[PDB]
Amino acid sequence: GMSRKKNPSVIQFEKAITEKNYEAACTELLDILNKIDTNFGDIEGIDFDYPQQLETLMQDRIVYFCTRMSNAITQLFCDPQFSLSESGANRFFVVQRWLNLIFASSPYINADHILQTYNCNPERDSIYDIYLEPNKNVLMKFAVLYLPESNVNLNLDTMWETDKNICGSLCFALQSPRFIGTPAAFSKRSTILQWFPAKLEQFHVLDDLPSNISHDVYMHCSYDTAENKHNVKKALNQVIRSHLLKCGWQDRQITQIGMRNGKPVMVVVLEHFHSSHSIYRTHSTSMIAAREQFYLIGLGNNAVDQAGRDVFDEFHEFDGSNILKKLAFLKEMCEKNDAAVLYMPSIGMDLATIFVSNARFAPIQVIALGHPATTHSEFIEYVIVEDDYVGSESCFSETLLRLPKDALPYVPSSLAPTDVQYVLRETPEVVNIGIAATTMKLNPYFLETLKTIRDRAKVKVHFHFALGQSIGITHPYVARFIRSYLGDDATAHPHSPYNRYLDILHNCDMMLNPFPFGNTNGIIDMVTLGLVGVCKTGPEVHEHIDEGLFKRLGLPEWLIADSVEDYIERAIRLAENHQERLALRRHIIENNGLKTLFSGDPSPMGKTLFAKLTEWRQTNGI
Ligand SMILES: O=c1ccn([C@@H]2O[C@H](COP(=O)(O)OP(=O)(O)O[C@H]3O[C@H](CO)[C@@H](O)[C@H](O)[C@H]3F)[C@@H](O)[C@H]2O)c(=O)[nH]1
Repeated sequence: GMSRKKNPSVIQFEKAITEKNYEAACTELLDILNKIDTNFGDIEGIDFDYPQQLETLMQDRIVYFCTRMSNAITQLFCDPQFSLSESGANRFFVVQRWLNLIFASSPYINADHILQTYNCNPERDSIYDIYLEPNKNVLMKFAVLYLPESNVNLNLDTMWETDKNICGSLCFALQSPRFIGTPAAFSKRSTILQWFPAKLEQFHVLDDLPSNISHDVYMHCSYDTAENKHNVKKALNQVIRSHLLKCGWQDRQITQIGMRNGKPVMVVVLEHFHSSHSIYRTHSTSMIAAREQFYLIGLGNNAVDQAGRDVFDEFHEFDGSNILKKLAFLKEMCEKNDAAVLYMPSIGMDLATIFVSNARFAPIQVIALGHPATTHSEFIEYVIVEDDYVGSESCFSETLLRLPKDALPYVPSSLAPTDVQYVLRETPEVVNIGIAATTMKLNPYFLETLKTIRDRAKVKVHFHFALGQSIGITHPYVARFIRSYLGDDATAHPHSPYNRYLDILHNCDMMLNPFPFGNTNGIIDMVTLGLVGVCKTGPEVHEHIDEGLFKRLGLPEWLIADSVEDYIERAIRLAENHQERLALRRHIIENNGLKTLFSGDPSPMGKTLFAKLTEWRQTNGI
């Protein structure tokens, strides 16, 4: 084959380690992990030999890969000759989420075997305690392999006093994975969310942290269960803001209000906007309905297809990866239009958007809930959101512009099936239960809750998990996590193409929604197949969307659960009462609630926002 760049090689990596060329070794290692990061856990285009038996057995080949990569890393890190640079460590923290999987999808589970070689204290109380010689080289080796699935004891105060920078870097790393679900991982992260924000405020800059997974940090805290999970977002905002000013940022000066073709100018900063992404399917209709009230400049990237740019009076490309340049291009774009309104429909998916959220480009800066969590940023005034999707407003630092239920009509996907065949099984022997859930939405409570349902159900149940983001080397880890709760009563399906995903669900007799962070598109998917399921509701928007959307689709209120314990009774009831279940499905199939989502009056967004530029003009003047 001919190709753009040389593939990373397990063999090169192995050579390096034999030759005790540590520099090459770290390099090959870093290049492997990066490539895996780029492919979301897929290992195609990593070079390694392997027994022919594994040619057609992908899951087995993956495990084989992870085991073999584990062993090489072991041979390397237990070398006491091996000196890790700070830069070196910093780069590893960025890809620690992938290091975790090298071990966790291997039979070895974690790298605690490597940690044990660093202990220097033969007279210690518990094996779970590693005592280190007081030099920095070995501390960084230790931190780097302090993986989510570690059983080794670490105390944050102790560590934080030893080296703020490392301790912070590791806390970043442990919030970074898209699957933080196992008791060991979820508990490491729970603790960090309570302990770290205080310590994070104290940073002036991102210079000494793994800057490149910052956005993962920001997004992922919404998947804990703590009332106050979002606190780390405040602390991070401050650091980013601080880091922005040290770069020589001047907040844009609010003077005039440029008009175009009558209407004032709205700048829309986009993260992941293709007509295929759900950010379009939800928040594109409301954006066009605001061109009658405003003039829309949309700033996205190359990736955005034609149909995506056509939702703007005009669309500009962001010029590359450099954040400061991205902000320069946005400042001049807002000065040149004395722009009135900055709208970001998603904030979190791109780091540069979080930097934007901590500066002044417009007198009315608004977000929506492409990622449904507050920002804890002072430079963000309002949040667009459908009214039936709201729990407590106290969950948000901003002010909630609560729109009617129809204000945000969804454009369906043009992969959506039209000939769908329906499967209402009467008196099935095993009630097959589907769970549409990306990996971020799995945790010990949810899996404990499913274990309980299975134990208590008076009927046989099998869980099929359709696991968005469980790709490549992620999956064996995840599948095991599920087996650890449900043994032979669950199947864990990898990330699949859409039609295949639907085939998995179409095979179920009902579905269950994860909590705390619930589903949206998964419920469209649910009714699309003519199914009913259960969900939880809660104060946070990502808890409550489910409640709302159920109601909007004309499913009854008993399928909605305030407590974990409610969830169980309802789940069981719906698995037990076959005749009830089918009656509810027959309801939904005939009363096609779905088509009502593509219905609605999309104007309210632009109106409510003009109404605020009105109120803003009159309190300040122009
Ligand atoms: O094996 C699989 C599993 C799922 N899918 C499909 O992936 C889609 C992603 O939405 P899904 O409900 O899975 O995740 P969700 O949290 O809603 O993601 C959106 O909301 C997220 C909130 O931040 C946002 O990050 C994200 O971009 C949004 F999509 C959904 O249509 C599934 O039908 C698939 O094709 N194959």
